[PDB]
Amino acid sequence: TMSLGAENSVAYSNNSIAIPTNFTISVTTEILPVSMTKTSVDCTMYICG
Amino acid sequence: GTGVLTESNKKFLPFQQFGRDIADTTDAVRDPQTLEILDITPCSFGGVS
Ligand SMILES: *[C@@H]1O[C@H](CO)[C@@H](O)[C@H](O)[C@H]1NC(C)=O
Ligand SMILES: *[C@@H]1O[C@H](CO)[C@@H](O)[C@H](O)[C@H]1NC(C)=O
Repeated sequence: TMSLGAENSVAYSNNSIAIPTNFTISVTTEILPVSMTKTSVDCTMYICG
Repeated sequence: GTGVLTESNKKFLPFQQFGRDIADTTDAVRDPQTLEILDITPCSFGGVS
């Protein structure tokens, strides 16, 4: 049976805050399709040769 | 068939008479009189715009 992730009890209380003291610059790659190959068929020549 | 016949660098085994492409199309032949291997190419075609 697959695991959905590690469980994490967030340290919540009505007067506690967490604030980051540092950062990282992250560079992430996103790849997107933009075109197909352009095609045409002479279908007298496909059907009848 | 119909096409343009040309001298080729294909290496047929002695019993083989025809050559085929990935999608079953005949793309070479052996001349049955003088046993050269001929590349077959389609006669030129295209749309007119
Ligand atoms: C912040 O992170 C860098 C490495 O990314 C480290 O060199 C630096 O000491 C860190 N600064 C603090 C305040 O922790
Ligand atoms: C067919 O006859 C020609 C006559 O020039 C000869 O050169 C050739 O070797 C012959 N081929 C076969 C397969 O008998």
